[PDB]
Amino acid sequence: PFSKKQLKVLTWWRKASPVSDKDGIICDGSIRAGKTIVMSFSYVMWAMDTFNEQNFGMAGKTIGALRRNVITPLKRMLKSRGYRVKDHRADNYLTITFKGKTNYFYLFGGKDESSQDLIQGITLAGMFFDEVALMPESFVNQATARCSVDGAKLWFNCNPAGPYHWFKVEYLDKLDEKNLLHLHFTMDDNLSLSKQVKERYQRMYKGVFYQRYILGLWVLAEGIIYDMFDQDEHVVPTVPRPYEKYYVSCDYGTQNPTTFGLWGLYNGVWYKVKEYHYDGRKENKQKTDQEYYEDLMKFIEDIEKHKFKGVIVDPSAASFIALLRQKGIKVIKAKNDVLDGIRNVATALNKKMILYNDCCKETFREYSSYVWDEKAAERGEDKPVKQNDHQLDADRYFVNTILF
Ligand code: NA
Repeated sequence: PFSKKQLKVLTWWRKASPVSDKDGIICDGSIRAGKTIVMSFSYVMWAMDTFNEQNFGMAGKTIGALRRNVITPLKRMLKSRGYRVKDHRADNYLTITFKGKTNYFYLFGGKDESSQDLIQGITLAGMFFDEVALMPESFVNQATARCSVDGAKLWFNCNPAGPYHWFKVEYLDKLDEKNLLHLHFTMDDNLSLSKQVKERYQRMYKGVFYQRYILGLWVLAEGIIYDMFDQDEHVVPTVPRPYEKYYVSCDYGTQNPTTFGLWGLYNGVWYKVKEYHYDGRKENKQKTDQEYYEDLMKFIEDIEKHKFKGVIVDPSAASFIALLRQKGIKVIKAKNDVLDGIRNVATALNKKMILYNDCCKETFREYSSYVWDEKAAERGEDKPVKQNDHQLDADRYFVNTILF
């Protein structure tokens, strides 16, 4: 059963609704509020019921994201209601058909050259944006220009970012200038949800990420990024444990410091067993790929190599990655998303999926100083100051690639 606010998303556009004159809808707020899937479900229903033989856009951060977030559950949900769907996977569009009417649903990604090629010359009767805060503004300005058909409606879905983000400033602060409907979603508005489940999700977030992703507020990112890092909780003695599995995580720099960190699984908790930290500036000598490889072997001398599951490493360290693969070391290219990895590291800290041996001294010094970019947040870009973040980037590469 859908909530009252979920049903307002499904029914705002119908003739009987008192808000059907609006040029579109903005649904934002918390995670797991049942807004994305029903918003997309309503979008298609609206488009099938209102036009015939027209084009409709649906957009995500990338197309793969858009498919796993939106299209996959949207398809099964459409099929069970009697909508016949033909997913044209390679061409990235769909045809949907219902009561004799047929429309075409093109899939886009904000950061894709295929998408930015097709968005130049297409005529649309509506546009849908999932994760709209994560997309580039220029793409969204250009996408809305392609909605020239008579009676086109723009639909926007996202999670909160900062107060100076272009979507807050240009769209949410100018609702009635653009004749847009706005509905805000907390976890109260998803009925398939016990408090036990809701209060479990409350425990996962603290600070800015709690205020954004649980409360649904557009709060500014300021000061200490991991302000939930407690040494009462996350630090442990440096003693041996019978670990069942291992990884090494790597932040690479000849210019800057290089860092290895050894991770070990024990009772469903990952432990940063030890750290390596070489800085060429302060040591007054720089290391080659070969020398770091030699250190990496010394660094993993003692662990049983059937338990060692490989090395995680930055995408921009390919001469190191090439060398390691000639030595037959399994290398995982790190996922590399900065804001999503910072979120997951913080969640792994809150949940205590990770702990740290008290020998990880450089990592703790970096926790105390890693801060948000004050000047960038006031433009609307949430990002760290990239200074003393080498152990913390390696740790992020680990948590985001293996845990999440
Ligand atoms: Na670094």
